[PDB]
Amino acid sequence: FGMQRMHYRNGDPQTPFQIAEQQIQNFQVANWLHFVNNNYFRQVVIDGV
Amino acid sequence: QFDFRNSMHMLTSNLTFTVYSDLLAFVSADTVEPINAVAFDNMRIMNEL
Repeated sequence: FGMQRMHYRNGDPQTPFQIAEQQIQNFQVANWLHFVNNNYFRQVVIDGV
Repeated sequence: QFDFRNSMHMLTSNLTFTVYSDLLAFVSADTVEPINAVAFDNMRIMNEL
């Protein structure tokens, strides 16, 4: 999209993908980045394991 | 004319004192960790992590 390139300092609690999600405007790319950001595992107890 | 009773004097001085030169050799300095260097604004100098 030709926007100014980001300078993500090495050590901020935020992630580059989070900043990109907070920055860009287009729909599908932002949705995909948002999906890849917070996609965490789920703890499930099955059969005692 | 010369009179001995007049030329006599009690010069004043200091007892003893060690004169010091090249003083800064008595202080040593340690570099901070190069990564954790802070320049002027409470922030790291370089950030390209």
